[PDB]
Amino acid sequence: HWGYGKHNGPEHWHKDFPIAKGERQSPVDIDTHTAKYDPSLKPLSVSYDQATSLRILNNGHAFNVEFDDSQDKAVLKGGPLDGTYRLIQFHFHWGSLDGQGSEHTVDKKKYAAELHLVHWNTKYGDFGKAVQQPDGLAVLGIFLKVGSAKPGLQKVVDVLDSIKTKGKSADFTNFDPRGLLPESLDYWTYPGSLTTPPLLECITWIVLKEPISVSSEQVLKFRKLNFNGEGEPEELMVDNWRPAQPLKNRQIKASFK
Ligand SMILES: [Zn+2]
Repeated sequence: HWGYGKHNGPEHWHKDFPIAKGERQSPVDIDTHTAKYDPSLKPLSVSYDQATSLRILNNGHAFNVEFDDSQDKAVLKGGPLDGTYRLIQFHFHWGSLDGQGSEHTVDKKKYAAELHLVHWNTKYGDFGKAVQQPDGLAVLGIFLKVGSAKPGLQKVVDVLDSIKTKGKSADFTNFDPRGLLPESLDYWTYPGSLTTPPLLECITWIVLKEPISVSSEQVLKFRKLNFNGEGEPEELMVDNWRPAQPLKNRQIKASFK
């Protein structure tokens, strides 16, 4: 099945998921000089005060911090979005070394990792229906660089030992995702896709310009996770990122001048 290895990685995905070569695939390189300020964008609204985290799961390709999305508790609105999008989970993509890991790139620069807060459009009722629609998901993407520790990330890092292998989960209640946001909400936006199979072209991407800083020790702990299940030969969970895909007939818009 698909993964990030030599024999099942991103360059193979198109065989099972032909949309991999589609017209609005993600991630992309963000060329900062070509992105155009769009005065029509409305202010972005990240409302996470009532967020209810539940569980953290190693799914074999990342770890997901899952939220109660059975009501409007943690929602993304505004910006390029019409309507209300409910937070369902966040996860990261990261590298084997600090010089790679992000999916989006900025003027071809790769960051050490990239955080994805995944939200679905409530007008479609459930996540499974939303992913079948061109405006079904909104993902807030945030770059991670290595430097000072991110205090609001530490509760995540410290539970990783308990979900080392594929299929393991742990209770993860009362986690506040506001502690993972940078100061500025300046962003780039474009229409794209899931970056993992099934690669559905259902996402409005909102990628923040300002990275957050995490420490070397924090990202080292990401890299101790395993793609494999318990008892199986160890395959460190690293380089679980898809590279930049052709922009094709798309324009990246900036929220800032
Ligand atoms: Zn992702």
